[PDB]
Amino acid sequence: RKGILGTKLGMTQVFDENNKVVPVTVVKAGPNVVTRIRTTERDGYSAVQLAYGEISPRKVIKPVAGQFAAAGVNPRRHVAELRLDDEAAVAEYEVGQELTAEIFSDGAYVDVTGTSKGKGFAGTMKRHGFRGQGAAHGAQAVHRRPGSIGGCATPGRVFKGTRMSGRMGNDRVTTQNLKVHKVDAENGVLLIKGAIPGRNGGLVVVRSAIKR
Amino acid sequence: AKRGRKKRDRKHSKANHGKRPNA
Amino acid sequence: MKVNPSVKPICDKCRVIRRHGRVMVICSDPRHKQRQG
Amino acid sequence: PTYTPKAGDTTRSWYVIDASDVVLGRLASAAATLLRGKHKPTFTPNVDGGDFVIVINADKIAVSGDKLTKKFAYRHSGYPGGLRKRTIGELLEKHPTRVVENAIIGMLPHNKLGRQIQKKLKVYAGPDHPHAAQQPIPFEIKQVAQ
Amino acid sequence: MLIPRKVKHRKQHHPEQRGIASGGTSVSFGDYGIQALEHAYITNRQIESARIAINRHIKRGGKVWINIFPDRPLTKKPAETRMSGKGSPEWWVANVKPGRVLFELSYPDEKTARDALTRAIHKLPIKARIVTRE
RNA sequence: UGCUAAGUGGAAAAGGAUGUGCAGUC
RNA sequence: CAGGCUGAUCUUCCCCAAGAGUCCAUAUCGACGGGAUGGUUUGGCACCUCGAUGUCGGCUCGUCGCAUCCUGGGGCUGGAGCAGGUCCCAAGGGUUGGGCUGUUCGCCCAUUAAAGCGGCACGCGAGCUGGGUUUAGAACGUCGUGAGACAGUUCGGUCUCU
Ligand SMILES: [Mg+2]
Ligand SMILES: [Mg+2]
Ligand SMILES: [Mg+2]
Ligand SMILES: [Mg+2]
Ligand SMILES: [Mg+2]
Ligand SMILES: [Mg+2]
Ligand SMILES: [Mg+2]
Ligand SMILES: [Mg+2]
Ligand SMILES: [Mg+2]
Ligand SMILES: [Mg+2]
Ligand SMILES: [Mg+2]
Ligand SMILES: [Mg+2]
Ligand SMILES: [Mg+2]
Ligand SMILES: [Mg+2]
Ligand SMILES: [Mg+2]
Repeated sequence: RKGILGTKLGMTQVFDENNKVVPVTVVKAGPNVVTRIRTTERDGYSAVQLAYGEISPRKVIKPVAGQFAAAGVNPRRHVAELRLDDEAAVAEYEVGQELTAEIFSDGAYVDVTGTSKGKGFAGTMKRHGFRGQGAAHGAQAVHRRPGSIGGCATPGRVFKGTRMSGRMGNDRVTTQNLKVHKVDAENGVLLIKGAIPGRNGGLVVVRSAIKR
Repeated sequence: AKRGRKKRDRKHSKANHGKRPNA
Repeated sequence: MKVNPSVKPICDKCRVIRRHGRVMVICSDPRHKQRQG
Repeated sequence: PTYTPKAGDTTRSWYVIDASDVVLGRLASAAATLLRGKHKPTFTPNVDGGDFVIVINADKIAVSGDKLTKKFAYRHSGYPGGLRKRTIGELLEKHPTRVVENAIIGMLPHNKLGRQIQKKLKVYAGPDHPHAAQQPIPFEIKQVAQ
Repeated sequence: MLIPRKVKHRKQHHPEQRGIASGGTSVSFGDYGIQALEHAYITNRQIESARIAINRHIKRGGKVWINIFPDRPLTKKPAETRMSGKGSPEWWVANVKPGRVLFELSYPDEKTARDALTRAIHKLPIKARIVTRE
């Protein structure tokens, strides 16, 4: 169970060893420094905290700067954890270890987490995949509307988890599996097959797949 | 049914002495 | 096996015991097995 | 008129139960008398004079009967088909704190004061407890001979 | 289905249910009978259903008395109609009370006698006992 | 001083059955 | 109209087996008779509402029960195998599109692993439609001396609310 932070760099297409087209989403996982290693004695779990992306020193908050000063590391844009199973896996990390995208090895499977695109208050049709009412044959002002939302005098209420209308996207999501076509060691980019969540240039956590 | 049976078995509460004002 | 509120024996061999709070009859014949008597 | 507490009159002090072999219910009811402050010579219902209770070995409680299979202890979330049920033997293995607690909370008055009573109770799975600074007296549970 | 020949009043009140039977409470005729331990309206259907259950199981031998006769109308109205007059006489019904002997059986064997009556118990509404003349 | 292992107590029938406690009878 | 009680009638199980199954009541059917469950049909009753509880079917959206249509696990078989029958367990998911009719139901068509049964005011009109029913127009058959009448047909017929 290895992992890496990176960014979504946008999509392209690349041709196979057997001449098929695979569509590939290009991510660039840059050099990530492990800042802090969460340990089972003090915390009650095992995890690794990874730092990513260049930031100016003056932008950094003094609370945030002192944490990087404890690590012995130049401060970074984003930081996040890889939760990992058992105690044994944190044995092979040291604070200030600068890991790169070379580890993943061609033909692996991943999870590739990342926050989704916000769609911005879509109701009913777009959000849940409801069917609207008919466009003709009488239909007065109901063409995209939800219809009924409940029974009658019993129960005399709407149930929790009824499907209505509200702000859609910016969900954390996951792709699952999603084959790594090619690790490029120089440049520091991974060609992963298929779509990966989020906008172009959003933060993305690639780790090896739990289902595989 | 269930509601019909249960009302008439409240007759036997000890406070009621084997009769309860049905209706 | 045959369920039903009744059991009754058929063979003289058929035993009528009860297992885990439930009445059953067992006979050499696979057919004469019954439950919830 | 009669005596009512005009604060501070609360002596308070602490107790520490060990369950071990003693059955649920008579532990929980005897705990709930201490938690209201009803053993006290001075008892007014509106105030709480309830002494602290530390229950220990709350996994060991001998439940008796065949309740460790067949008593279910239900929750409902809010949503339709949200009715969960969790056997006492299953519940005691996961959360041994819950079984003694959820008994004792059911015997308290169920009101605005009755929720302030729940702070005084603590309940632990193992033999240890971290309130050994305050020097609690071991309360063995007693019938008065009539 | 046996019925009275010429009943005087074709519409009667309900037969008076509660009370112990004064007679005939004991076996008068044959070796084995069955005595009702409960109040019921034994229809002429249920007598004839119980009568053949003996006669099939007994086969050829023995003899069967019936102390019961139905005699009494018991009214029913149509299922369609609203709740006018009194309806038509539908059933024919003997009033049976606890104590009273219903059926009787003369068959020389012990086991064939008892289990033949046991067929007749299950086809009556009453919860009944097998009795003996001794 | 006894009974009940079924949470029976804390719903129900015609029936079915080596569950068990007492008082009878070859 | 809907709720309430009732459960004759309906509905799902059950007691006793006369039997039919070559023989063999209980693989599978089970007459005659008896005992209950369910409230889902037709009813009985008149308890809430007539200073209004607004209306069948369809669409939209569902939610729960299991008496399981499919998938999953079992016993028995008059179970060789394949494919069944029957009974027990099980509610996680899935249960198609058209033809005719206002229809519900139903008959059919081509498929499907399967085309389940019910409750929720026979779910849902301050969510929609208005084909059906049930105002005023009008003709047809019928009954009426006549005005007119008919859960007899026929064509037309305002759906309010920040
Ligand atoms: Mg559309
Ligand atoms: Mg429009
Ligand atoms: Mg009923
Ligand atoms: Mg009970
Ligand atoms: Mg009504
Ligand atoms: Mg009402
Ligand atoms: Mg009235
Ligand atoms: Mg009003
Ligand atoms: Mg079932
Ligand atoms: Mg409706
Ligand atoms: Mg409308
Ligand atoms: Mg409405
Ligand atoms: Mg119309
Ligand atoms: Mg004329
Ligand atoms: Mg027109």
